[PDB]
Amino acid sequence: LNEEASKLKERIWIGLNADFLLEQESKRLKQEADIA
Amino acid sequence: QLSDNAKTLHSQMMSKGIGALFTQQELQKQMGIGSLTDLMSIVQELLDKNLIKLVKQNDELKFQGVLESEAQKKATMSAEEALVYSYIEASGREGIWSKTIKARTNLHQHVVLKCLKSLESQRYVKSVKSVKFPTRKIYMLYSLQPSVDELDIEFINSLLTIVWRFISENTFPNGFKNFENGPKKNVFYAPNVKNYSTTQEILEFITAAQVANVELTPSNIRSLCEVLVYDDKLEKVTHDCYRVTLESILQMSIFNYFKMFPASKHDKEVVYFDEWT
Repeated sequence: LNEEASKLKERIWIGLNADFLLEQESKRLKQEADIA
Repeated sequence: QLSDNAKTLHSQMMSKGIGALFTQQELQKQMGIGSLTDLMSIVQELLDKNLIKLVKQNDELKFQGVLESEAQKKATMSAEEALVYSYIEASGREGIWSKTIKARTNLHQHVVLKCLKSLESQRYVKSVKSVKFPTRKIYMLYSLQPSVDELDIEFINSLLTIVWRFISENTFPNGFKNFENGPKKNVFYAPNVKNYSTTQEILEFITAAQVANVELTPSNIRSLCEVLVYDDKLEKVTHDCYRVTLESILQMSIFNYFKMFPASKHDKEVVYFDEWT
């Protein structure tokens, strides 16, 4: 697909998935909470 | 008024709250103007609206103004997790244990497990395996872990065996075992003149570091010394004065446990420490 299809299409897929990758990064943030 | 006595009652709380010493009698101490039923009903709803709080301790009951972050926090929680979390944050420093909190809250493992997992995700309480035996897994507020205590495990032995060196050197000069009377040569002139120990200097010596370590109390230093006493590595004279037993020759009928090797083969005519029992 062309580049805008990757951007905007991906913009939608991440549109839903930014919660998936979100809580992913939230665990990655809990890796800081490993300290306490 | 609900909002007026709410905001000015939250004002005396957010300023002081009579510290942590507030009882309900302290309410009338500052603001007694509201009728008995009004000040009680507004405390009721401001706990329902979680604009103030209650604590169950000692005589009467404590109260405070809400941080409102804790309000939203515990309000997002379930019904138990109000009493569960806020009950556990009351446990504070020492935390609280599992089957002992069940009997307090009248619940079961499973139903108390779920809130443990919820605040586990919240990370406002924490898994706590304390200095006592890990039969507990007590949980206190994740933000704070003050507790009674170096550490139970090793690499204290390392610092002991090394400081024993420096202290032995502090007795007379170093090994000088290059020949027989080489050691101490009458400890200068009349070692009676030399009355010495560190008992103080140790931490000044501990400045060397060169290991994972922190500072330590002279009391526990004295415990390190007590071990070597028990160890018969050093000697206790005039309280904090200490004189190494010079086991260094030990370190290297006629009696020593070192310089000894067993036969321990074939012939059955021997000696044990059991063989009789």
